[PDB]
Amino acid sequence: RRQGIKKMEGHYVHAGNIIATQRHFRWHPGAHVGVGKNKCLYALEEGIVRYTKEVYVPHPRNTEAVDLITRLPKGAVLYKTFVHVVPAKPEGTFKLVAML
Amino acid sequence: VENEAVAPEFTNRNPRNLELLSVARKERGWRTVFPSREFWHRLRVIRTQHHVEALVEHQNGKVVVSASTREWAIKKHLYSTRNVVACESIGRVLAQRCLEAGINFMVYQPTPWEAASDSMKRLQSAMTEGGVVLREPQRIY
Amino acid sequence: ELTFEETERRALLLKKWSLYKQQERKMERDTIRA
Amino acid sequence: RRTPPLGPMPNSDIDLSNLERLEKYRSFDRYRRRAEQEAQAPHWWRTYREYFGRTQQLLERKQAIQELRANVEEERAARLRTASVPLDAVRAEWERTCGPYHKQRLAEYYGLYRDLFHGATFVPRVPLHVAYAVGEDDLMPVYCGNEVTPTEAAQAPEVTYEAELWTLLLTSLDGHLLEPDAEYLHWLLTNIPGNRVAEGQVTCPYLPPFPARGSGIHRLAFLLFKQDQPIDFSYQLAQRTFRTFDFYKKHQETMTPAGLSFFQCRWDDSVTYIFHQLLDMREPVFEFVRPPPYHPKQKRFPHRQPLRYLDRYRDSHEPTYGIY
Amino acid sequence: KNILVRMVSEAGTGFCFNTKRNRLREKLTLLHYDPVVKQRVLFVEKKKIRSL
RNA sequence: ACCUCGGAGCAGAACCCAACCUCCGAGCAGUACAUGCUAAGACUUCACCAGUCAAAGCGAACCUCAAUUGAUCCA
RNA sequence: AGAGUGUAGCUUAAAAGCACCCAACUUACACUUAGGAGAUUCAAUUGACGCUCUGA
Ligand SMILES: Nc1nc2c(ncn2[C@@H]2O[C@H](COP(=O)(O)OP(=O)(O)OP(=O)(O)O)[C@@H](O)[C@H]2O)c(=O)[nH]1
Ligand SMILES: [Mg+2]
Repeated sequence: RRQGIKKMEGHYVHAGNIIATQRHFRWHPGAHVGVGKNKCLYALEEGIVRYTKEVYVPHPRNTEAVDLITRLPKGAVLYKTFVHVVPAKPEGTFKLVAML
Repeated sequence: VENEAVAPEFTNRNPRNLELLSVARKERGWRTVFPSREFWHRLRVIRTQHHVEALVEHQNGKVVVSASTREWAIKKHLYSTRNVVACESIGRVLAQRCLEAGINFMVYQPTPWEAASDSMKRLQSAMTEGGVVLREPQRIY
Repeated sequence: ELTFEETERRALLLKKWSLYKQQERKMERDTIRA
Repeated sequence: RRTPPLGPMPNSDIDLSNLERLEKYRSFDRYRRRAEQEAQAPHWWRTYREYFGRTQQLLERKQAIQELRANVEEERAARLRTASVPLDAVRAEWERTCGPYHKQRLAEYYGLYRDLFHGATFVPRVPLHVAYAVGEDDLMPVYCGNEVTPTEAAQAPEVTYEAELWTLLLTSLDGHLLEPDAEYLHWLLTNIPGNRVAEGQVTCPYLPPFPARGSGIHRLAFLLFKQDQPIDFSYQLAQRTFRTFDFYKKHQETMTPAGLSFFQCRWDDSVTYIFHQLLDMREPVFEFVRPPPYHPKQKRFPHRQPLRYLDRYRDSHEPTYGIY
Repeated sequence: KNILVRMVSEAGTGFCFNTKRNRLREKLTLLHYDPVVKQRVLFVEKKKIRSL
């Protein structure tokens, strides 16, 4: 299957690069990280890849996750591993084109 | 002419420059988590036991324009601060404040039950009739 | 069909029962704890 | 091997064998609130934030609220969800009570403090009001973060504020054309007697906004300083450029900021007129240029790549014939 | 089982696309996007291509 | 009995690797008919063949999950 | 008689958040939506009005 992480933390990533391939949701998409049909994590921006742990708030439509989280103790909070792309370059710059 | 000495690259430091030009990035990930971060400004409503509060908050987390019924200036004009009237009034106040602050476009991320709520519908109607549009323009790539 | 006055009276009835049964539950809980 | 946690692991305090007796999240909203609180709370592990970061008045309020509740009409309207609120009265009351704090948050969000005072902050105590007279029948206001066109800002605005001297100043925080940090002053009245503004000392004459075309949206700030005692101070960009930071450093002893009001200006034909008629210079036009698209180093044998691979690296689209 | 059938554009163009329908089910009429006309148009089952 | 494909023993934790063996399954079905066209950048069963994900754009609306398959020639 | 003293039930909350109740959906609960009530004991940090403990 040759699945797993393709870009570890601190690796420069260009937009569109596949960061990690997985069967289940081992790593969750973070900021500027998109998910393919097969749960592949790819970079939506050009920048550095960072792995963090963040509170997991499932979408309300996700019935299984909502049931799991409602069956949870009043103080517990779920955490998941997320992958983020810290964009490096700015969107662009304003350049003098003509002195009308 | 000295007055014509212009740097080849301009540097606009206004935080909302690219956001208003519709060119700034939005956090497009977080597909498996709720709410989505793909916005520039978000309308967040907190309905406490006694007070109803609304916030217009930037993606970075900075609160830009808040309207809380806890404030005297607003609670001194309505009977109950935890009802549909309170929601509608606070929405209208937030719409006015957003217009005066220059925030015309916004993203609202309600839960299914929140959206079905009549009070939330009234608040959204108040915002849209006040001028704030609860749908941000698409990014320009 | 119905009128406005009966609706107002019904709302006042709901308010007054809310108060009354709130006091009832409060006294029940007080007796419990005591 | 297992390295022990560097702090209290989440969900560890409540970890108990009495799960059945432990109250649970009966709803999604309560868990959402708890998760938001946890996300706000700092943590010892890597997190997304690390990388992407009187008594009489109370009595009077209680009495007024009691009177409002006692008013049956108010209760009937509330229960029929048909009541409204006086927007103007609410606006005035908010301005008096807690408008300065919200205006401070707006200024911080727009970066005025970081760009004007290098992060040093304050609160606009004075409920300042500025309005640019459009035509004669009306005057567009200038709130905190408003939006006004240079055409509407062509002439100097009317300023009103219930207070008692004052120094009013207008800067373009990002209108500078050569040095990124500097900014242009548009008009500066000093030693204002009370409320009347026509008696102010015009140290620098009035200029309208001139944001270059395609240069984005420029933020213009009206600053108002309370002034203890007057001090003597001091169409050319070289002299309109300065820094509010050191300017206010030179006068902070007797001047203290107490009012702010800022708006956003775009390009306009009035900007063309400003650049040509009086600035007497060719107006600069700026275009937002994105970086060139990234392509990997071209390979001799682009195995499995489509025919478009070569086009990705060719520069001229027209046919070329080499030596022939 | 299911059969592969050739839905043909009713817009007069020669456009066609293959779909799957149960053999026992009635012949198929279906809105589908027509690239030649650049518009959604009706398509009608013409002939059974194969049985699958 | 088996020959192709998926899952477990099975690599204790990036990937790949325990063949032979113990087994359990697949050679589909359901929905839909934009399940349309295009296109940066990437993954890839250790070759190739083949197989995957996909920003942006045009045009529209406002796939599903283990495998579920077969090249060239030729009809 | 002495000590601790003191925000509606709880709050190293400062007039807020949790709590709490009914109306509808539930057999029911729960969820959700609509609504409901609520306090800083009295006078100038201090004294005295109410509660708990120590005694007769
Ligand atoms: N693609 C394809 N080619 C086929 C198929 N059946 C036969 N062929 C072609 O024909 C060859 C096999 O020949 P045959 O075994 O005689 O085929 P058959 O259909 O059993 O009998 P004949 O019609 O008499 O040839 C293949 O190698 C192809 O060239 C099929 O199902 N698919
Ligand atoms: Mg390979």
